[PDB]
Parts: sequence; C-alpha cells; structure tokens
Amino acid sequence: MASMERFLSVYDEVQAFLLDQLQSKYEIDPNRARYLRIMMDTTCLGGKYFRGMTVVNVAEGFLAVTQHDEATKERILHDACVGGWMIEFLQAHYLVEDDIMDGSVMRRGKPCWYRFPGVTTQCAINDGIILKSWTQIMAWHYFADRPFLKDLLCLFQKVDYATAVGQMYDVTSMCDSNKLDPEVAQPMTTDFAEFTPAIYKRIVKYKTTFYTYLLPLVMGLLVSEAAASVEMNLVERVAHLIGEYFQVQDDVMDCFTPPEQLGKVGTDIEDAKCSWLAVTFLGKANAAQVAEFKANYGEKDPAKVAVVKRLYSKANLQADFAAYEAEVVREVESLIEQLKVKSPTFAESVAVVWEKTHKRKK
Amino acid sequence: MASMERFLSVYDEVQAFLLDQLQSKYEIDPNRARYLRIMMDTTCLGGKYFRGMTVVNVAEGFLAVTQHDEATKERILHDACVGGWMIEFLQAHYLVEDDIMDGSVMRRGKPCWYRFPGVTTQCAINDGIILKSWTQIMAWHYFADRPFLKDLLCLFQKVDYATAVGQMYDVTSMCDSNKLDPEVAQPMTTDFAEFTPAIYKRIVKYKTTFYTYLLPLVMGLLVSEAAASVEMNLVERVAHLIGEYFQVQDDVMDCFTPPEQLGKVGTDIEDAKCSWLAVTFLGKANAAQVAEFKANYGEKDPAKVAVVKRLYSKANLQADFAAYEAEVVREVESLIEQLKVKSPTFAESVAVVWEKTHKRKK
Ligand SMILES: C=C(C)CCOP(=O)(O)OP(=O)(O)O
Ligand SMILES: C=C(C)CCOP(=O)(O)OP(=O)(O)O
Ligand SMILES: C=C(C)CCOP(=O)(O)OP(=O)(O)O
Ligand SMILES: C=C(C)CCOP(=O)(O)OP(=O)(O)O
Ligand SMILES: [Mn+2]
Ligand SMILES: [Mn+2]
Ligand SMILES: [Mn+2]
Ligand SMILES: [Mn+2]
Ligand SMILES: [Mn+2]
Ligand SMILES: [Mn+2]
Repeated sequence: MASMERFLSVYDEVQAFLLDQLQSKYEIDPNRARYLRIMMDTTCLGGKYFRGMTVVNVAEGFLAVTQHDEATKERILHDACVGGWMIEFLQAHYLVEDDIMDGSVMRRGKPCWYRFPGVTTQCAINDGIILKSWTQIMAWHYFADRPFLKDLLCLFQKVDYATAVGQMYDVTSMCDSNKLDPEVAQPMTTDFAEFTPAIYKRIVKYKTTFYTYLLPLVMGLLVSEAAASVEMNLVERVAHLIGEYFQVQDDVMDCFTPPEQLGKVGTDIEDAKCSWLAVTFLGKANAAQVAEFKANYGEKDPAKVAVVKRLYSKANLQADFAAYEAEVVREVESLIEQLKVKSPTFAESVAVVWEKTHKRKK
Repeated sequence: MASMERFLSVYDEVQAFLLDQLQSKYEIDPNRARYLRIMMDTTCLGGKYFRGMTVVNVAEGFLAVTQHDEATKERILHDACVGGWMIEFLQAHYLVEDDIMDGSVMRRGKPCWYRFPGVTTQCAINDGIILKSWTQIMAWHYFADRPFLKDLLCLFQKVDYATAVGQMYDVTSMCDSNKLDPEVAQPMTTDFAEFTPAIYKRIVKYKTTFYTYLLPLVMGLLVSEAAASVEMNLVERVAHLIGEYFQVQDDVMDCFTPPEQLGKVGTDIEDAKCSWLAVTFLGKANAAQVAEFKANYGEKDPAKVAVVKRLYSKANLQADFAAYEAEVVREVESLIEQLKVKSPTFAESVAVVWEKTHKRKK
C-alpha cells in the first residue's frame, strides 16, 4: 504494501501542517491560504511521483530484512514519506521556475502554473520560491530530533545547488561559451560546436541526475539509517547513469510524444536546447543535413520547427536510441550486480527504479 | 576596529572558495565561472552592507567584554563576517527576484540584474536561485563543526520562509482578498479598503523585518555563543519596530528621493503597492482627494503617476512621518533601555543599528 496510498495520505498531513502553521504563526488570511493550497496541489500533484516513491521503496526494502518494533517500522515509513514529499516539493519548485524559463504552456495536462489566469509570472516566481522553503519547513518540523537530520539537510542542499548549476548549463546551452558576457546580448550559436555528448552529459548530470535519482536513493538510506551499508561510489554511478537515460527519454518525448499522453508541450527545438536529439543528429548527419538543421533550429516558427522534426525522423535516431539503451542496460545491470555484494536489498530497489524508468511512457 | 575592511576582505575569500569549488567539483568552464563572478559582484556588492555589518558589530560588542584567546577572537570575527555575507547573499537573492517581480529598471545605480544585456529574465531567475544556494554552501563549509550550526540554519530557513510569505503579501497587496483566485484574472482593488495600517504592517513585518533586522542581530548572537544572554522577546520586538521604520523610510524614498541619490527608480505607485505613503494619505484625505487618488493610482502613465505624487505632496505627509518617527524613537529607546537589563553590550549594538537606520539617506 500500500506504498502509494500511504505516500499520498501523508501529503494531506504535510499540507495541513503547513497551512495550519501559516494561520497560527504567519498571520495568513483564509483567501491567501486557499491560494497557497491550490498552488501546492497544482504544482506538487499529478506527476508520476517516481522520486518520492523511490524513498519509500528503498526504505521498505530495508524494513523487510531488519528487526524493528512495529512502532519503529511506522516511524521509518512515515519519515520516508515526508522525505519523499520534500523531493516532490523540490521538483515542484524546479518545474514552476523551469516552465517560466523555458516558455512552456502545459504541465501535467494543465496550464503551467505561471499561465493560470489569476497567477501570472510575478507571483509564480515567488510561489516557486515558497515551494522550496516548504521543503525545509517540513524537514525541521518532522525530523528535528532525528539522528540523520544533519546528513539529510547537507545532502539536500548540495543536490539543490547542483541542480541550479545544471539549470545554468541548460539555459546557456545554445550560446557559445567564449562569447558569454553579462554586458553583451547573447547570440545563438551558429556552429553548434558545443552540441557534443560530453557537454550534453554535463548538463544532464547536474540539472537532472542528482535530484531525480541520487537524492531519493540516498534519502531512503538515510531514513533507514542504512547509508553505511552500501558502497556510495556505486550509488553515485548508478544514479548518474539512470538519470542520464531518464533525461534522454524526456528529450525524445519532448519532440515525438503527443502532448495528450505526455501532458506537456515540448519547447526544446524552439528554445535551441542542447537535447539528446540535436546532439545525436549532429553525430550522424551529412554536410547538407547539418546546414539544413542550422537554417531551422531555435526558432518559434512552426514551419522551421517542422523542418527540424522531419530531419530527426529521416535520420533514423531510433537506431541510435536503441544502441544507447542497450549500452545503459548492460551498465545498469553491472552496477546492480556490484551493489548486491554489500546490499542485496538496495540492489533490488535500484532494479525496481530502473524497471519503472525503462518502461515509462511519460 | 577596521570592521568594514575585514568584512569586505572576507567577501574575496568566500568568492574564491565558491568559484574554486565550481571548477573542482561542478565541472564549470572558465567563461561561465566569469559570468557567475560578475553576477556575484553585481548582485552582492554596492549596497550599504547594513545587514552584514550588523552581525559584525554585534559580535564585536561581545568580544570587547568577553575573555578569549586572540585566536578565538579571530575565529568569531571571521564567523561573523561569513554569516554577514550569508545575509548579504540572501538580500542579493531577494533583490534579483524582486526587481523582476516589481518591473524595476535600476538597482544600486546600475541596471537591475535581469536588464543586463547578456542576462535577461530567464537566466536571472535562476541566478537568483543560485545566490540563495550559495548562502547554504557557505554555511556548511565554514560552520560545519560549529556548535551553533543547527540553530543558525534553522533560524535562517524560518527567516527566509517569512520573507517569501511577505513577498506574497506584497505582490498581492493591490488585490481584494475576497477575490483572490488562481483561476481568475485579478483586478486591482477599486475601494482600497485593505490599504490600512494593520495590513501594511503585516506586509512589512514578513517581507522586511525578519531578514533585515532579526536575522543579523540573532546571527551576531549565535556566532558569539551569546543568545542565551539576551531576552529574545525584546530582540523580536525591537527588530520588528526598527524594521518597520526602515521600510517606511524606503517607501517615502521610493517616491521623493531622486534616483541619482537613491540608486533605484521607484515603482510603488505604478505597481499599485500598499505603501506607507498610500496608506497614510488615505488615513488623512477628504472625499475628493480619495476619488482623485483612485482615478490615478496603479498606472504606468507618467501623468497619472504625477497626479498621485502631487496629491502626496499637498497632503503634508511630512507631518505624519514626523509623528510616526517620534513615536518610533520613544519605543526604540524604551526597548534599548529594557535590553540593558540583561545585555548592555547588545543594547549598545542595537543603539548603533538604530542610529545608522535613523540617519540614512538611501
Ligand atoms: C527532469 C525532468 C525532465 C522534469 C520532469 O520530470 P518528471 O517527468 O519526473 O515529471 P513529473 O512526473 O514530476 O510530472
Ligand atoms: C526541470 C529541471 C531542473 C530539469 C529538466 O529540464 P527540462 O526543462 O528538460 O524539463 P521539462 O520542461 O522537459 O519537463
Ligand atoms: C528591504 C528593502 C527595502 C530592500 C532594499 O534594501 P536596502 O535599502 O538595505 O538595499 P542595499 O543597501 O542592500 O542596496
Ligand atoms: C525585497 C524585499 C524582500 C523587501 C523590500 O521590498 P521592495 O520591493 O519595497 O524593495 P525595493 O525594490 O524598494 O528596494
Ligand atoms: Mn522545461
Ligand atoms: Mn528546462
Ligand atoms: Mn524535457
Ligand atoms: Mn522592489
Ligand atoms: Mn517588492
Ligand atoms: Mn521600496
């Protein structure tokens, strides 16, 4: 177990705690409390909950093989649920600001938060900042007396920082590094020389993999008091690997999955992003295809966007994706086997996370 | 002490630490390091440094009367400087996002960060988020082994949260509370019924007073290991009082101090903000002046803005400001006298902070 039901139930508790505290300590009025309730629901719910449920499933794995009083088992499961919501609220923060930064129109099948009629960008920027503050309010309330509090806060903040650095790498990925200058308007690259696997990998490593895979796996270990029982270098390597594959999927779906299924409308082509599709197309294309790509990439013009998507389709990128995927399967399986040496239970949790990631269709 | 020189010197050290870590741990390239260096300098420097120097001056007060080895004195002064930069970087974060939210054009005598040619709003939103992450990176690096670390992080996060709540109160201050609704476009108030002292005071309490006065005073106590030696209810009361007066000054200057001296261009009238000027004018005006105010407030139109400023000038608000100020002087002096009972040294630091605030011209 009922993991998803327990996790969703704890959302109601955290929300009530936060909103009750706003009334009792922060002098909030009922209508602004309602606004923040709706904001919380809209930005924190309706996703796949993969990050939060990873914390829960890692914790459940150790519960199955560790001797505990039932009260202790309930405490660990509750801590796992609260920690998972910390990551889901961190996600909510990033998506609110990212949708503004990327000029997006839909998220989770609804308008992006900033596009809601009674929201607008000026309030949505601050709403996003509130979401991140709530992660810390949660931590200090629910975990005040826990032995893992310091480790958890330190990990959370380093992951949050890495993600913000990665967002800088992402939103500057269509500029030439040598021309970056706050004082000079930034032209889009014309040579696309920095659309390389290594540079792509750096964006993804920081913007996605720490908070989507490393943070939930290690938080599950922390609330289980089990971190010392795994090889942390393997956790870092497998989180980076699965997290990169997760983003490659997201890049592919941005272009080729209908918004009806995906729940968002892709902007990577029009935004000139350094996506897996663009890097891989450039790793394959002949001279004429590169020049045609350059003539059309990074423009909102729906007909130029359409030229790019046809170039992608005719370049048979499904072949590159399959070879990349087959390589990731080898390496993920190898790392899971290595994890089994010290931590069979955690290895299985990583196998579950991989299976969920590998099979996802949104 | 040479307090200002020590404090500015520590900026260079923190900056080098942060940028060196970006190179050694976060795979940053030189041009993006340069961008973030310039971003740090532009957003963190050039203010009055009142918040950071409050930490230093509180710590210096206890140094003068406490027995310490010189090495311990140097450690406390360095911690005070690092903690002061934590608050200055928090300030930097708020100003970067606030200038976007308020549609402002100038800050500290230069263009707002988001208006720099090679910046733009999409990167500036994330740059602001980086500034806040840097406050935590600082804390965990410099204070990892300090006994005050947990208290400091908990205080910092609660203050940061209060400020974000206050920014919500601020950016929604021109809407009718009963009509707030994320799903419905928000009309500006027509009755201005929520332009009251009590509602004004709530905005200011949260958006300004916690991070501008409470946080620097208590951080000075924490790095001095002296918090138990003061009456914290008095610290809270005097921080709220001086912080409110500080914002009333800022509201007055928004309208009446030339940008050449102030270093920013006011937006409160055009933004329909609940400012001290608007609340006090409405506390004084006759029927015709209220209707003329309503006809002109909250519009970028330079001639409508000019109508409001003339209404302010003819309403003799200098009289209300002087009575308000005379009341604050009574109450601040009373709280300083009360603080002397347990903590003469801290009372004097608060007297210094008050004098600096009271005499400021920007
Ligand atoms: C890192 C990326 C690509 C952001 C979207 O993440 P998810 O696809 O996990 O979004 P939700 O399930 O939370 O909606
Ligand atoms: C949001 C973060 C931090 C990483 C994912 O970036 P994207 O910008 O690719 O995410 P989507 O908008 O595609 O979900
Ligand atoms: C709280 C307000 C009114 C923001 C500006 O603060 P300051 O007037 O202290 O700005 P700097 O000295 O840091 O430039
Ligand atoms: C920035 C914060 C959090 C409070 C001061 O608000 P203002 O919006 O009045 O500040 P200025 O732009 O006048 O400096
Ligand atoms: Mn996006
Ligand atoms: Mn993005
Ligand atoms: Mn995407
Ligand atoms: Mn402002
Ligand atoms: Mn403002
Ligand atoms: Mn102001």
